Amino acid sequence: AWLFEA
Amino acid sequence: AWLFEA
Amino acid sequence: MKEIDELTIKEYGVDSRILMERAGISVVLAMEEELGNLSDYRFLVLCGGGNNGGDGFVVARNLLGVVKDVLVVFLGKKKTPDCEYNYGLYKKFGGKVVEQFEPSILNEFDVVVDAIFGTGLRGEITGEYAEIINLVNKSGKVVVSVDVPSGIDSNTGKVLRTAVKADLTVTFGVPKIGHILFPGRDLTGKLKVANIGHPVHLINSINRYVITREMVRSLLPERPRDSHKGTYGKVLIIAGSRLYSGAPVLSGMGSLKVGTGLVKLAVPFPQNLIATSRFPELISVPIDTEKGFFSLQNLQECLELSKDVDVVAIGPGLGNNEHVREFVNEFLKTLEKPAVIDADAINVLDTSVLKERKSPAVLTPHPGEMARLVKKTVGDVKYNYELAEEFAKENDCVLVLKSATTIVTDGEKTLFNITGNTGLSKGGSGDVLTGMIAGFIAQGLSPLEASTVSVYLHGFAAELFEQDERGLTASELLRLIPEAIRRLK
Amino acid sequence: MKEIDELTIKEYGVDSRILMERAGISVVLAMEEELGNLSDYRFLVLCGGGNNGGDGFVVARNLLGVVKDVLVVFLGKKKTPDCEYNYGLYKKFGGKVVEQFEPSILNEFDVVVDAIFGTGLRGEITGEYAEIINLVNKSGKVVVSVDVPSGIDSNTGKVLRTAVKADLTVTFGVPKIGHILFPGRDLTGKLKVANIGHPVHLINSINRYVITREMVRSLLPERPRDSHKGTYGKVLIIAGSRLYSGAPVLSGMGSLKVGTGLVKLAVPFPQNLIATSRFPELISVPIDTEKGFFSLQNLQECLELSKDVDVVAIGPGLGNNEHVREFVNEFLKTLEKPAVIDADAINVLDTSVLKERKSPAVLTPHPGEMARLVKKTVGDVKYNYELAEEFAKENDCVLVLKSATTIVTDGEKTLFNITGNTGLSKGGSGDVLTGMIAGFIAQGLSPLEASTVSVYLHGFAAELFEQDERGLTASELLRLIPEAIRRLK
Ligand SMILES: CC(C)(COP(=O)(O)OP(=O)(O)OC[C@H]1O[C@@H](n2cnc3c(N)ncnc32)[C@H](O)[C@@H]1OP(=O)(O)O)[C@@H](O)C(=O)NCCC(=O)NCCS
Ligand SMILES: CC(C)(COP(=O)(O)OP(=O)(O)OC[C@H]1O[C@@H](n2cnc3c(N)ncnc32)[C@H](O)[C@@H]1OP(=O)(O)O)[C@@H](O)C(=O)NCCC(=O)NCCS
Ligand SMILES: CC(C)(COP(=O)(O)OP(=O)(O)OC[C@H]1O[C@@H](n2cnc3c(N)ncnc32)[C@H](O)[C@@H]1OP(=O)(O)O)[C@@H](O)C(=O)NCCC(=O)NCCS
Ligand SMILES: CC(C)(COP(=O)(O)OP(=O)(O)OC[C@H]1O[C@@H](n2cnc3c(N)ncnc32)[C@H](O)[C@@H]1OP(=O)(O)O)[C@@H](O)C(=O)NCCC(=O)NCCS
Ligand SMILES: [K+]
Ligand SMILES: [K+]
Repeated sequence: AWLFEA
Repeated sequence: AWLFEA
Repeated sequence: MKEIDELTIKEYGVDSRILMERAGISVVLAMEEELGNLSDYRFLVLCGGGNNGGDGFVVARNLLGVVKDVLVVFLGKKKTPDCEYNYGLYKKFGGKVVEQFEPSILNEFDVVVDAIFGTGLRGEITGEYAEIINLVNKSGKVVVSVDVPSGIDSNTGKVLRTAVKADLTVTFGVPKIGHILFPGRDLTGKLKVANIGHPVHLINSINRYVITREMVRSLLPERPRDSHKGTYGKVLIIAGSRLYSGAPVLSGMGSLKVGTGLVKLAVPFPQNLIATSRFPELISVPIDTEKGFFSLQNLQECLELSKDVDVVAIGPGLGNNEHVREFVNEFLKTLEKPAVIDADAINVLDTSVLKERKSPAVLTPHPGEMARLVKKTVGDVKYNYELAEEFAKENDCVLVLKSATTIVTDGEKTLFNITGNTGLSKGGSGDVLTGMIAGFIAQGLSPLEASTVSVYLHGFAAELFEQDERGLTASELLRLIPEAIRRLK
Repeated sequence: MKEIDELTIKEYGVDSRILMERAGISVVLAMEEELGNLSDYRFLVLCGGGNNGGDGFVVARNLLGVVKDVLVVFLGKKKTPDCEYNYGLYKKFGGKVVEQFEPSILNEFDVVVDAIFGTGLRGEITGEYAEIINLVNKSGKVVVSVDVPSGIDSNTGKVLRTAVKADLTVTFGVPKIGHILFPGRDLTGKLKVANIGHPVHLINSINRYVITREMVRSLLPERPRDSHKGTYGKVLIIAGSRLYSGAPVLSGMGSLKVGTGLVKLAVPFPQNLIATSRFPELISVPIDTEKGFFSLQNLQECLELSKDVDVVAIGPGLGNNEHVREFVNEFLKTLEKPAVIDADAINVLDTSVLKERKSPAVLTPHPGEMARLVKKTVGDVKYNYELAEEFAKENDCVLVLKSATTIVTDGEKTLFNITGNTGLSKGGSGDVLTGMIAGFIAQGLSPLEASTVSVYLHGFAAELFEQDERGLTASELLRLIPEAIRRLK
């Protein structure tokens, strides 16, 4: 989850 | 593999 | 987020070029996560002249040398500085740009990257932009939209004459209202929200929220072991009539299934007996009415029944005639307990009563009911979160405006719920949610907290139905509530 | 890569800040891939004043608000412009920087990010940098090195007085020689090579390579169905003596196990009978010698045996005395076939002979044998890829300098092999590799191609041994070759 919230 | 070669 | 990007550059000192690079690489990584290895695909990148197009040039440049083919079609008449910068890099790296979209070009590509318009779009799309978007939508290719599908108004989710239907949308920092409200929500496809380097403090200064599983888990009340029923609250539900005998039962079980300690129903006799035949754990008090509907003659009894409860829900199945209207308004004006106001209680409600109550209220209209309450058309109130906010602030209440995306607001904080499915588009669903909200208030959550947890859990329960959603009924939804709670934990 | 970064900025026009941002985010993503969710860890980022330190500030800034704690210790006396830029951003985002490393600070952190020195390090590390690096290595924390572990000479892999021992090293664009040669290879831990936006053309203009599975798969020769043994080549192995009777057998089976059609051995009688007792598919020609070693009296017979083969291997187990030296040099001067020259043939070799041969050769020394061949010390030749390149170019040969990392070069292209394990540090291993190389040449690969495929497959076979590697013997390695080939395909 550092890059994306899905 | 776009970001890393391992 | 227009604000967010500007402060991040101007106050924090992050070069605009760094943000744009991070935006584009995030689209590449997102694509890899959904498509697997990118090396076998041929990419058509459609770039506008704005910063969305600039993000597209970053995507395109980062695919060069790594995928089967990349082509950019540039559809703009001028370029923002960052777009110009990234265009020049794309070309320096050996990238091919054409400035005319030939309809057959779609045949030679697997993935279309939609970087035409982002949050900068204003006004209806005409002309050749529209023809292009329509051709992409008829092509059957995989479509990835940069920031927002082009043609969606990012503030409202409305289609600006036409819009791209995306398989995957990659947005930056936070989701936009247009990803969350329909039709935009449908056109977005799968959404990924990428961190592109804004300070976490600015991202967290947003006052509107998507209701998430983690938020709901942190709000669920505690169950101390040494408890008794009163620990978990008491609810009175004033509901039902000779016309509408089922509503009370669904509301009541909605309170019990969320963990409420005691639920009592006040229902016109003999319709009250329907409830205990189905669920004997309910208390279903018979109310002697003249013709099968609550009226002023029942005011004193309902006030007495309210003395020993924490919260009162009113409205489901009451009917709408003048005598119900008199009762509802006089009751609510006198009741010094929190109220959850639904259905026929909304239809007859005098909003002056809301202003003069000292105790809180939650109102749960669908857009037809909201439209009647503010004397506007359904089209004027549907997904109108600013109207909802104004109404909640002016009337000192929480407003829960039900739709596929549900808006919950107290006028200061606004939350959007995206759980649920079309099995909830069926009579009885709303009656369950009313009981859920009252139950959570009775357990000690604030009106806003109770509304937030309830809309999420109600929708999540629907999604746990094991067969086709169109066959879901409110009775089955009730059975699924405790599973949604378990899964949430 | 110093060249690569400069051209990417100066000729291609990529802002240096963009490259540094991409470098740092790649370290964050790499860490997440190895540690899982980063939010529970506390990070100590050690930053120098150079661009490696700048990359560290990017890492640190990107962790702010997302992990349990981040602290930077800045260990420099001045900052490059990009380092200064990213320091300022780190501080603007609310990051804490201290300028003194207190030994007990390690106690409060889980992960140490080593951004002290990269490829800019020159000269031995002294003073407080050394004390710090030694404290990190005694701490038992997880260590992630940015670009190269600090203290490794990126051109050679030597330790510059002391160096960080990393669990994970994240480097940019391409691996550095220092990641590949020991001791650097050991200190690197797990290596990830991140794409930070250099043009693929510049990354591919490098003339030294790591031998990869994909490279070896593309070089493996074809097996046309309508073939016969001659399709797959014929090898003569001149090997063995009364002292060393096993070597021929291992070399010969090494050729057969890689798919060679016909293998014949010329071995002094009766030692030749050893081979067929173990593997009756070998042809093992008896050579009548005076005292158990090849000499000039066997020259004519060996030349006749060479007429009907594609390649000749010579050296394993020949012995080293004056009569073997006379034979080897006169044979190689007269032989008009490719030669693979190993072991005792290297020990007695006159390099003048290599210069005067029209046919190609591959030489396969270990560093002791290389040292003797160029009249230098083992320390002067070990991992000395520039010496190897000069030797190959001057003598028109392929040189395969065996060690844990094996160097293969023809003087224009240089390849590094990293497959294998310590089970290959045992007598017999080299004899197998000699047969493998000859076999692949016999099948039609160039000397360089055959050497490349062979060193990789030889090492990969070792790794497929099912029990502890220290128990691997050459006989078992032979059995594992066809499995390595299968797994490669
Ligand atoms: C920059 C920002 C403040 C808004 O402006 P923007 O990004 O350039 O806007 P877009 O790229 O969506 O589109 C702008 C262009 O859309 C097109 N446009 C807008 N409405 C149009 C209409 N209905 N018909 C035809 N063209 C129209 C135009 O080409 C317009 O520029 P123009 O009117 O001068 O011709 C910001 O909100 C943004 O979209 N960036 C998002 C963040 C991001 O991308 N990450 C980092 C990079 S800065
Ligand atoms: C219940 C009864 C009144 C039907 O009413 P209903 O469908 O529930 O009407 P509502 O007040 O709830 O409003 C529905 C409207 O709200 C709006 N609406 C609700 N949710 C919406 C949403 N998510 N988006 C857009 N519009 C929405 C629509 O305009 C909808 O109209 P539609 O159903 O035609 O599309 C009627 O069937 C009944 O039970 N009794 C009949 C009694 C009678 O009147 N006559 C006989 C005398 S006894
Ligand atoms: C920039 C580059 C050309 C080489 O220089 P550099 O990156 O700044 O070098 P480093 O960060 O490794 O280290 C430089 C500093 O190491 C330290 N240094 C070097 N040898 C030292 C010694 N033995 N004792 C003490 N300090 C020493 C110094 O602090 C030196 O600067 P200084 O001598 O003026 O004090 C490039 O090869 C590089 O390291 N960057 C890699 C690519 C990258 O990081 N990606 C993008 C960002 S540009
Ligand atoms: C085979 C025999 C000569 C031993 O030799 P060997 O160990 O194979 O010696 P090599 O030429 O192969 O060279 C080994 C040296 O190369 C160097 N070396 C090899 N690989 C290396 C590497 N990867 N890194 C660093 N050094 C390396 C080392 O210096 C090594 O020395 P070490 O074993 O002491 O550490 C001997 O045991 C024998 O079989 N016969 C005995 C005959 C005799 O001489 N006397 C009796 C007369 S009959
Ligand atoms: K777009
Ligand atoms: K480092």
